[PDB]
Amino acid sequence: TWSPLAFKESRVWDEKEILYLGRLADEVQAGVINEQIAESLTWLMARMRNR
Amino acid sequence: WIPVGELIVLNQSTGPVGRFVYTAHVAGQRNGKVVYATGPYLTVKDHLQDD
Amino acid sequence: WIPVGELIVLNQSTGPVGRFVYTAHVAGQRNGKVVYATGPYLTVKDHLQDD
Repeated sequence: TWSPLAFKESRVWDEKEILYLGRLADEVQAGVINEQIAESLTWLMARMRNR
Repeated sequence: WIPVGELIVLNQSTGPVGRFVYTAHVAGQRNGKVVYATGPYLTVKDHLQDD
Repeated sequence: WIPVGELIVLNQSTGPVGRFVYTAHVAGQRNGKVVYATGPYLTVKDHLQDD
């Protein structure tokens, strides 16, 4: 016989980071976290490969 | 509003003294990103399929 | 990856030893029936309206 395994994990972002997130050098508006979510997205994509 | 027996005195010019700035808040999911809106906001919570 | 003093002998033939089997996970409600997918899935959660 044979039986598979299950692998899941979560990742959250609270209000204070999703509202207050600019950069360091520039006076950039608060829409930076919508670019930073894609990094954790492709990181979970690359982390399911490592199992 | 003006307390009885007390008066304000303007000095330089009868005009605007500074501005009431707003600050952006969170609205969500345009496509996969976040969209921020400046002024006051009224969000509903349609829980008419909840128990 | 192979350690410095070791080597892997492959016996029977050059090629794939075994397989890596994807079973099925749950994808939510494509039609009234429940649908399924196999590979690594990745979804988001739109809690951008709650307080």
